[PDB]
Amino acid sequence: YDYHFEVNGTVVRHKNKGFGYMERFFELKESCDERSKLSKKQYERFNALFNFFEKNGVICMAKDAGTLNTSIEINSLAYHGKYDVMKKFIEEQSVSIEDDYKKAFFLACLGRWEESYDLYSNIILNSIDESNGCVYYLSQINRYRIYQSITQAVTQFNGLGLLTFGRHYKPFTDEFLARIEREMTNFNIDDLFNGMPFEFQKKYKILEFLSDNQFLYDDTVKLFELTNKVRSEMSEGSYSFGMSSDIVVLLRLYDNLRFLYENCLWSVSFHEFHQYIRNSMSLLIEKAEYERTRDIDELGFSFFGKKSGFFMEYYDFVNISRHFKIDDIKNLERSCSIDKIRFGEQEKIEEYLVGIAEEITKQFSANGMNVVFYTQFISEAKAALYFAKYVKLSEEGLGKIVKALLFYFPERDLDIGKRYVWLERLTKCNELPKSIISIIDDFLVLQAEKHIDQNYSEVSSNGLYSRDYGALIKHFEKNFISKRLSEITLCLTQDKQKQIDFLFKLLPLLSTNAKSHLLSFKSVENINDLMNGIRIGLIDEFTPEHEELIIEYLETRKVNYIVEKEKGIQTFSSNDYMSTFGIWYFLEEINNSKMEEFIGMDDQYDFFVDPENFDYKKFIPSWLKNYNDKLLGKIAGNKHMKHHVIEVLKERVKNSNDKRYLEILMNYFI
Amino acid sequence: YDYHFEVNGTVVRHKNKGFGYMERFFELKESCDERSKLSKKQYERFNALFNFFEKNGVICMAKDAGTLNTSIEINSLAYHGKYDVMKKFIEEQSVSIEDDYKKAFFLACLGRWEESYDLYSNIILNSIDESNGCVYYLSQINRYRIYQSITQAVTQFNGLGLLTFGRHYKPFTDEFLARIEREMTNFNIDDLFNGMPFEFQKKYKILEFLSDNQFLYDDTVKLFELTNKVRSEMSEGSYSFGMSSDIVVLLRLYDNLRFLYENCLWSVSFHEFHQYIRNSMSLLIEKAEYERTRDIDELGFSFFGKKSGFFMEYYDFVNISRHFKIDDIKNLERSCSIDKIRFGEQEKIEEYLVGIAEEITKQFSANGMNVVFYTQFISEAKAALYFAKYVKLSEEGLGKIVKALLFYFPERDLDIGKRYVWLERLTKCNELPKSIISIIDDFLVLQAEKHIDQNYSEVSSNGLYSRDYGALIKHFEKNFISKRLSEITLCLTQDKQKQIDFLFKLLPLLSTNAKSHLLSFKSVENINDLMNGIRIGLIDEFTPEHEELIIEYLETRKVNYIVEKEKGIQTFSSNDYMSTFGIWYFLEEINNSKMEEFIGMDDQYDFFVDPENFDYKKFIPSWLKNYNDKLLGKIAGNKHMKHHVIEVLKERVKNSNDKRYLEILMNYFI
Amino acid sequence: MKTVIQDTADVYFKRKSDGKLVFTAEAQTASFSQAISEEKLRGGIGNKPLYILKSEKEINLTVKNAFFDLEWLAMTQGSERYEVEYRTIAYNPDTEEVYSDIYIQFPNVSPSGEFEMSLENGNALAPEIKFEALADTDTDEMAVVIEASRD
Amino acid sequence: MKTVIQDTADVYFKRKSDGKLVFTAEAQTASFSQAISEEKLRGGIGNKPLYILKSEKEINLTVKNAFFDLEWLAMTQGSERYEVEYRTIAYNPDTEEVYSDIYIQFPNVSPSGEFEMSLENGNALAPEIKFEALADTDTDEMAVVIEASRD
Repeated sequence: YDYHFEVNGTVVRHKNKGFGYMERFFELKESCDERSKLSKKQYERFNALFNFFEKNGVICMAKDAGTLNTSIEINSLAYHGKYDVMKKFIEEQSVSIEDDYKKAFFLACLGRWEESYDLYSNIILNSIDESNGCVYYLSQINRYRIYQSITQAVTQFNGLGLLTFGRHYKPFTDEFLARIEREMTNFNIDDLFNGMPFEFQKKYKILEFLSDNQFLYDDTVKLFELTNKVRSEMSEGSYSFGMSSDIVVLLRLYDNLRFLYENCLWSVSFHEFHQYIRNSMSLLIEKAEYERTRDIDELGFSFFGKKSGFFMEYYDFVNISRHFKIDDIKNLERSCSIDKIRFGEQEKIEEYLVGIAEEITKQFSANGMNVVFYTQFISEAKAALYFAKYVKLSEEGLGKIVKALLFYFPERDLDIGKRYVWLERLTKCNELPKSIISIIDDFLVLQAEKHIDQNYSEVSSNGLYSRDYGALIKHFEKNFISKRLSEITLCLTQDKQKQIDFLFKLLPLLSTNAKSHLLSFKSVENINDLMNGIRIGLIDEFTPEHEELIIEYLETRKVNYIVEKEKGIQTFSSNDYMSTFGIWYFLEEINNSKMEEFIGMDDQYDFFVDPENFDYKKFIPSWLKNYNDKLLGKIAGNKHMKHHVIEVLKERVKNSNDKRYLEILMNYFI
Repeated sequence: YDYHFEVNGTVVRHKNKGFGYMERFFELKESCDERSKLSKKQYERFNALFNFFEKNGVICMAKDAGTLNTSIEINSLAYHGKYDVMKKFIEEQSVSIEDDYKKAFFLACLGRWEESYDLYSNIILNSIDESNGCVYYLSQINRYRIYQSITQAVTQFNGLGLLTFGRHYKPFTDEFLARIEREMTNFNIDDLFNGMPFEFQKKYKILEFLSDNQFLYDDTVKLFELTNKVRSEMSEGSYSFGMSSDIVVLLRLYDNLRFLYENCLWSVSFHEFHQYIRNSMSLLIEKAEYERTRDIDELGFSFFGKKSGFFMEYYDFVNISRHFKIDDIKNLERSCSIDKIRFGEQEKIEEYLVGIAEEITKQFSANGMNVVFYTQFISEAKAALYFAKYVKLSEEGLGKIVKALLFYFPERDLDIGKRYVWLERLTKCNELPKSIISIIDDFLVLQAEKHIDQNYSEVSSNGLYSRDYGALIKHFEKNFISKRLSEITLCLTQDKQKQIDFLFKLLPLLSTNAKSHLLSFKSVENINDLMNGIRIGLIDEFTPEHEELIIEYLETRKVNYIVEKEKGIQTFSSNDYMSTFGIWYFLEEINNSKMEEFIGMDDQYDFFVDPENFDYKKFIPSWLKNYNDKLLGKIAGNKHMKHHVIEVLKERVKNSNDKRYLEILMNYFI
Repeated sequence: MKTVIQDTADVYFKRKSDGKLVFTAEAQTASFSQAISEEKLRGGIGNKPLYILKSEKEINLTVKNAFFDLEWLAMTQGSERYEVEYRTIAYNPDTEEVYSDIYIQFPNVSPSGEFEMSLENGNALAPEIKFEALADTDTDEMAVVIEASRD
Repeated sequence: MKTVIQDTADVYFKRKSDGKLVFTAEAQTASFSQAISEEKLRGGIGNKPLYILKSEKEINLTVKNAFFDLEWLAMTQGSERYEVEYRTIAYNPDTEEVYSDIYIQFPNVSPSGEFEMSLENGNALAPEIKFEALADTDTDEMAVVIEASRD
């Protein structure tokens, strides 16, 4: 406790009542002549000190501190996600005990948790003969952490994994689990630093916090305090000279990552460690967003008349792609406008993404898949491909990623529905080159080879299917008459007709003669046919027979509605075509007068049919989200309800922060 | 670690594999026959356990857990702010060591930081010759905290005290500092619990975390996780059955407060506990603000109808008053509509407020200000008076509060202007009956009669002075004559320039004869005197002589501006008048045509004087806040200033949460 | 006795093709989050559209428990949906008497649990399970509710 | 060399009626705040007026290194309200060359800090202290600003 080292490498005096041996060293730093005033031995000691300090980020005494540009670099191969070079590395022959430690961590990372414990027990026996201190102490810590991992893994596999994967997958042999409970039966970690020899207790005291849990408590509380500081300053209009309260957060985060990744410690994959990175990067991006928009009188920009702009570098993308979940990232998506931030080093990030895709292809093209590896890798693989939207991908990288997401990715964690949401999201800031169109067409070819099942139903939680991938093809490139789809359509006959659903949903794409084939083919009798045909715009108007079908549906809905009221339970229903039909009535689409016979059933229907006799207390303000530009224009053109909707929109602009409400109110109603 | 105790009062088995010694006890608690089956001694033992488990809120177990309403009752006399009763209780001869320990914390409360150390040293010596180590342990912990507090206090007093308080105040004797620095030089706290006997290390483990600071680490991290979870719940629009993530926070805050305040521990006087309570209250108040604004889609009415809003009782008021600073409350006020939040139990609120109003009077009326005590009480007394504006005060109580705030509250921490702001704040919930008028009149007269010497100038951090103090009276009352002020004026002879002008701008509260007598020798027409005369209604329409003075000011500013440009100096004056004349010329108050000669000096002169040629890029949008409704209405008339001011508004409402911008955007510009 | 007030709940899973019973008696977090939105679609051609109802829609659910159900979990130890039937009650505020029950039904649920909850200290179980509401391409599904208060 | 970038500041204070310099130099936090507001305090007037443009206005400031003085501290150990000067350096972004000095002056200040840090674990000195830009009725005040870059 003699001095105080700030997070920037500066040093200040804390508890010194004698000579400032820091001050003498730092003046020796700049005095070449005095550096020449040492023996060769002492010169070598100073050189070792200098190299260690320059590698440790310390710079100079705070009294002489000027502009400090501290360097950052992460060198652990596990951080860069190089799963093949590490695979080659493990097979190589060990040389020294440090190599054994590094290989133990590498074995831990790749999901081969079994051999990691055995190698650790090997090194713990073989360590001391060389008289090394640190390696043993760290090897026991890694061992206990990996034991916690194994126990939680087996419990979690037994508990929910049986439902998750459908098979009670056993990654660890029973005798191994029986052993590991025996060896660490009474291991209470707190004593580990209190049992080692006194000589070890005087050299490496700094490594004490890694025993108990406090090493993720001390930094977490400091991050909480800093978060309170920046949040308080964010709502005062304040300006911070020099180091803000936020640059300390970036520095602490990067230093912690260096210490916990270079030293090959295994605490990297624990949830509590992810918790720190989450609220660190979230705070940083929030600060950038706040800086992007505010007001200044004259001197506001005169203070720090520039910014980092949070140029979000490659390490930042690696961190966010690793230590987040999709539900987490959407929270930042709502508040900040991540589109407005700039992506740097648009080439390394491609290397990361193609590495992730390649690993997915390797794992799920061969029958082998280390399930333990799947427990860790899938979250990062999801996050990276989600966040890739803002990244200006190249040709080959786009092709490979689009291939990997569509073909090899397991259906369970990304079904046919949300795969549209991801593949479409990659096209907002990019184009759709011909090769990508070939790939997406190949997907439809595979689905053509699939559409013969007897009980498959393409279960989805977004309500869109392989038709919409061709639809996305056609939105960009209109004249892409499908070819092999024509081949599958022509050969099929009426008897086996489960393919009609998919083929008619892909009526957009077929040959003209294939169109004619589908003409004599197929039928339109129930509402699904009507809506589906209108979905492609084939149906341009309604003959009275179609109106009669609509009326029949309405009568059926009435004849249950009455019973449900007698039975008094409620309902709901998901794809409520009644809301649709209400849209049809208002938009001139159907001018029939019998529709009024079904007023009072659904509030959405009532809000459309009868502006005269519709009271406004049952307005659901989420309605206005799901409306079209033209439909919104038409409702805004009405005189009857404009004022009331205006008020109910004013109130929810004033009492709430949903920006889409804001845009809707000003763009259309004003 | 056999059983987990959720903060809801339930018990859940974690590590038990043998007999459930915890479940059978509750089994006996529920059953009535089985209690009578035990022996009389064992019946008394069960009664002894029953008296404890009901006192500490452990109600029942989980498999039977139903609807629980746990109690919260803090009974210590320091919480309630009954400072007067403490002085009565201490003046008494203890009959036991426990009483000594109690008086050794009450004294610490009242700021007598020296007399507590002696009694602590008495307790630590007399506590060894018996079998009760709890008193000894807590006494030493409190002693070390008192020593730390004394060291910090003296160090700061030497540091910033000389400028903060105006003189040098050494409340502590030199020998006492020497003795404490002698005693405590070789005491480290971390091994204190280790030093105690084995038996104490056995029974009383439940106090171990109080040895170090790790308890305030392990509470802050657990609050941080819940804050993350609650904000996540907010950003998604989710709902919560069961125990939400906020009730756990409330229960934990009350549990910590009770433990630290009823066992008479001193840590409640420190900063970290203040941080914990500040964030724990802020998160819950923000959640309460968010619940009211929920948009409702399909489930809220059936589940949570007739909203059970967060009720803010007396116990909740004490926390915010005691522990917050005045800026932190202001931070909340800009993101929570705290006016709607109901403030129940107002009767005890009035009593506590009166207590704060009387203790201040006692302290600053007696010649002896306990400067150690004044540091721990001024901030809380400030916050309580601030927060006093959200609750209904009875008339007598309001008179007591106002009398306390106006006269006796020190000039050091409340400038003349801020007193007015707080006084007006207390006029929101309460009207202005003649009693409060009496205190205001007394204050005006007192500051007037103090304003006679030739150097008793004033200051302000709003620039108010008595000018708007009179306006506060006239905004409610209409016919004040202020006999006393008339008495001052009638005997004012001549040659009291500062007295002449001081009551000049207090004109609207004068008598008819005094007004005429003061019109003589009144400040003739200086620009400061000019604007002040307009501010009192003496001047109604501008005369060409007034315009001549205005042109004189403009020319002076232009030559000063030329000098500044030559020197490259810019000004930002609290008496910057350039802004006003633009408004006066826009609305035709001044008909002179020379104003255009000064286009290009100050942006606010150009933005109004020449709307046709103005460079709207220079427009700072903070200006609209200082613009009153009639200017905001006329501003919505002219062409030259409609096409631009709208767009910038559109930009800011989208880019910030400044609801005010949204208001000027909505009610007028659209 | 002073202030807090809480409640309870009840969860009821079921795997289709039979009445397989798996359930949790409580759900403390029970974070239910409906969600509807839209970003961009449509070719904006063909003049008359004649329709538009696109509303994606999806539901999120959360549960805590340690009762995976005592027998057939061990039976399979050594994909026919996971339909759940939520149930609870509601009371009249005027009388505070238990007068109405509530049942919530979901027809097709798919479990997607983040299989990396390896935490760093021995926790009090609480293996939080999160659920997604799934629908075939047929009709109806998602939300159907049963409500008492026949008094 | 990767990504931090920092800068420097400096804080000077002074006492009126003498050339006394008793205060810090080097603000670590150096957070600075400006604020303007309005209310209903003039919610009612006789009209036919002009305006007052009250706007309240305020300036908040803070510094943290301490080490005030020892000569002048000694002389003061045995209320002109002080005045503060802020000096910073500015460089042209195109050339990144030191070319201008920013001069800021606040004439009236009144330090009023929370005289209780009371922290549980001893800090490394640095008693952060705040300042309010006081003001009289006369004229000017608040701030005056000068700029170099006469290159």
